Amino acid sequence: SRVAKAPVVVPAGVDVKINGQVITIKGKNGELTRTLNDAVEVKHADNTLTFGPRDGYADGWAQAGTARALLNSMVIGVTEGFTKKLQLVGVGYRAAVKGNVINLSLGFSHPVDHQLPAGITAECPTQTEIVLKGADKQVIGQVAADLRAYRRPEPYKGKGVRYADEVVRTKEAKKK
Amino acid sequence: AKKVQAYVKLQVAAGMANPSPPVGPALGQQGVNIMEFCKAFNAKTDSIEKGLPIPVVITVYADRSFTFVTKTPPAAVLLKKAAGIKSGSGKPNKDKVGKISRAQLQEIAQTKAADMTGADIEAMTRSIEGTARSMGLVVED
Amino acid sequence: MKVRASVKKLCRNCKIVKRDGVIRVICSAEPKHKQRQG
Amino acid sequence: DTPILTFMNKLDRDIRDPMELLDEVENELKIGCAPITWPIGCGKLFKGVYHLYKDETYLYQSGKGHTIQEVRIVKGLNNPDLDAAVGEDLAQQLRDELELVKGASNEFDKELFLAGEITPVFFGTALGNFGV
Amino acid sequence: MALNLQDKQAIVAEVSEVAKGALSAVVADSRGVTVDKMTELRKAGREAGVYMRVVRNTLLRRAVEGTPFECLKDAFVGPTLIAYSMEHPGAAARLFKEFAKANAKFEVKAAAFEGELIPASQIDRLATLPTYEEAIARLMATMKEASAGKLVRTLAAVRDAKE
RNA sequence: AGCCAGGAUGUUGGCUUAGAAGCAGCCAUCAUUUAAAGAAAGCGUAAUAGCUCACUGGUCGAGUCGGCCUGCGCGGAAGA
Ligand SMILES: [Mg+2]
Ligand SMILES: [Mg+2]
Ligand SMILES: [Mg+2]
Ligand SMILES: [Mg+2]
Ligand SMILES: [Mg+2]
Ligand SMILES: [Mg+2]
Ligand SMILES: [Mg+2]
Ligand SMILES: [Mg+2]
Ligand SMILES: [Mg+2]
Ligand SMILES: [Mg+2]
Ligand SMILES: [Mg+2]
Repeated sequence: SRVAKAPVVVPAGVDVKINGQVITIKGKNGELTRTLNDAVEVKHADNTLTFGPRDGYADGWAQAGTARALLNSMVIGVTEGFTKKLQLVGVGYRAAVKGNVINLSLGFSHPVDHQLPAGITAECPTQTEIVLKGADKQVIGQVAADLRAYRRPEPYKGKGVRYADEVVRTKEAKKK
Repeated sequence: AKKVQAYVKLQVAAGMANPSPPVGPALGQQGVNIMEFCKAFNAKTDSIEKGLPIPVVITVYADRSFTFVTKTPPAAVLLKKAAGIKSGSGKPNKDKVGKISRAQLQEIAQTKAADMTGADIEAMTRSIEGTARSMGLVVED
Repeated sequence: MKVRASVKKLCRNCKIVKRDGVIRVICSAEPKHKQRQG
Repeated sequence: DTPILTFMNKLDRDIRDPMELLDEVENELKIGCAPITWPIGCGKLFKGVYHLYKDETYLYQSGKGHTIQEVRIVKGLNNPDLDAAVGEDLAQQLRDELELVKGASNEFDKELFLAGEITPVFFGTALGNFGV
Repeated sequence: MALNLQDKQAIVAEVSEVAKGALSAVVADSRGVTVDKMTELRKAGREAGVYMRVVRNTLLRRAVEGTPFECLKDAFVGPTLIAYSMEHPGAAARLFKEFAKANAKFEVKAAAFEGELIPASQIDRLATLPTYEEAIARLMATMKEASAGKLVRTLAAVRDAKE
């Protein structure tokens, strides 16, 4: 329903290789990408992808909409690519990158060296910003999470790895 | 006009300009000199008369002092010199304390010729009407 | 978080979700509104 | 008209930008700043100080504050051993800051120091016994 | 609010402001501030007043289905967001310039001034109307005829002829 | 429902007010500026606050809202 009942428009360029229950999309950039579905039946035809339920499944629609959105983000995936961005806060922090493994300094007694996964690269335009583009939305989102994790933002001064979409409450300490 | 940059308003009466005990280190602490608040004020304050409360903007940049463009006074304090009691509310609506009329407060609404959101010289009448009813004053229009 | 047997949203930013077999309140403004066992 | 040496203590601690520290000293104390040494990293990342006039880098060792540590120098400001000993990342920030420093500071002049018009600024840590 | 009745109402009134109207300006208002009202209503203190309104009624379906008061070529004048400006008393002059110099100060887009009724058509801000009660522009317009256009050509040789 | 906007002026209301200029406080809640804007929702201020909410316009384009009568399930639920 709705998101499901919506189109998808396969932008002139993406391969769209529907093999039964396996869809594989490649284009511009991005190492292909190929997920699976279930109670949803997908149909190519024309310049789009249609997503609908399938009698016998009450999951229908709900499984179909997530199909849409997923598939949707897969097109765009290899098309525009995918965003990122985290900034470090607090004296003595800062990140590195030196290949495909980011080196982090976060006030521990040791560096951290986090190693990027497959289809996702990142640069440090600044000592204190990590920007990581990739095709797989589900994965950038992770590596972001995973990075920010080494030092989530403490709610007193704000030190730690934020996103930018951050909100950091920050509050005063108990009175004396 | 723009928006926000620097401005406040914390005084008591023009009768005693630039006070120390009432406000002091509270009359301005951001770019305002406590002693320099008796030069540009009385340059026009003592120029008309002292007594009525006079708040004003505090346009502050980074050029030493500050610049305040003054305008009109509170139409609520005009009930201690030009209406009745030295106070105001005290005992609000538990008894018909004070009472003004249509006649009075007329030339009080007339003075604010650059401070009225109502081109209608008649509409800007009921605006101060409430300014003389926020303590329990009946109106004999 | 609170593990009361009645959960109840409190603020207006308090959500109420079921993750796993368990009802929870998720408040975005206040974390004191975070709840399980509902 | 008494002359002032300046020592920036507590580089073991997380501190302010030493650039900004120079502003606060010139602006609020009404006296010129002439950096002699310059910190490389601060807090957990204090690695030592680069001497501007001797052109070499004394390397800080952690916790030898009770005696005098081993004097361990790295000669060039572009010596690829400064990169190795300090990490090439921190090493470039030293190089960057030093660029800005030269365009916004002062050469130490003995006459102006004795006249109380510039201060030789040393960065260090009296606790780590480094910079003293 | 209300239903179909409240609907018609806003229209017949808002559209009688176009029938009985002296003038008409259509201004899209992306990022419309309250300072916005604080302007056309400030330029109403000592230069205008209540003789002007500007109800953002791009309700379209409303302000438009409700111009059987004769407002053709306004289906084209119904795109995107707009803030209808309608005149009742006073000349049609000054009101136009107000927006012309508002939006040009940033003050929100002006919909490229899609133009409106009175003459009845499209887009192209002119200056007919605002030049009125400034007939000293007809004093200066005579250009002294015999004399000013004289001391400019019949008398411009000397200051530029001895080459 | 999102997303784009806006949310003032009499009025810093006077007030048991050390200081109170919407929100520990009192009582009042009236009238304008207009498409909407409450002396009123929130964070929380040395006091201004800064930034955000009811309510109205825009985008989108077919439903959406909460009670009622009923069937079957969830949590609540720790012991040798
Ligand atoms: Mg779990
Ligand atoms: Mg500290
Ligand atoms: Mg409507
Ligand atoms: Mg809506
Ligand atoms: Mg909003
Ligand atoms: Mg206050
Ligand atoms: Mg109060
Ligand atoms: Mg308060
Ligand atoms: Mg209305
Ligand atoms: Mg709403
Ligand atoms: Mg049951």
